[PDB]
Amino acid sequence: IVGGYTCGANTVPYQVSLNSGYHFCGGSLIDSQWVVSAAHCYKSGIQVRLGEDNINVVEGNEQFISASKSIVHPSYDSNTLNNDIMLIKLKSAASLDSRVASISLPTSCASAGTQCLISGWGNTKSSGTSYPDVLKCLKAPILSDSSCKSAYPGQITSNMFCAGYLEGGKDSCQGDSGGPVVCSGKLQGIVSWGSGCAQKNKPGVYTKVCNYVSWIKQTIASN
Repeated sequence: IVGGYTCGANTVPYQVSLNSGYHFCGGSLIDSQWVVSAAHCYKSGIQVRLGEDNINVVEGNEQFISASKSIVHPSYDSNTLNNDIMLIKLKSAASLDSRVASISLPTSCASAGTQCLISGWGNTKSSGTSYPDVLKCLKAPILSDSSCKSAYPGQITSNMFCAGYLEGGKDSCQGDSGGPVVCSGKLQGIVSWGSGCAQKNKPGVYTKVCNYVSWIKQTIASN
């Protein structure tokens, strides 16, 4: 997250960290035993870290749970990043409280203009590199359909949307991938891709979660 603020410890209670020995992706908790992330964050051997702020210190509210199975979206295309979404089941149910809670799936897609919260432990610099230990937050609007397509000609599909600032300076970045875009108390997006970070005219692109509700709910009822 570039141009963001320190969220505050456990104030994004649905944010999770995917650790394979180090944090590499973000995710969102959607129930006691299921996490949603970005398919391009898939790897064998994941541990899900819940209740994290500082990801290099044990502060007393963490739950570390191993993944029992991962399910990449059937139609994920890793060359164009369409359907960049995956599901992770946890080996045991998380214990939910005020500091570890799930976020709600949308019933309706969110419109352009809507202000959302984006969070993660990715790089905080637009040029060069500096990774924060504590979670960072950014409020950003969903951009029009049109604007998103003219910023990335030929690359935006019906399952992506852009959010951020076309003036630059505020954006998601490397290490934020798979993390939540929450708008009016629900999960509208997943940090998926962009062109550098916080460049003029190139806003971050997110997986449109509203298009996948049906698939998630069918998948978690049978697995």
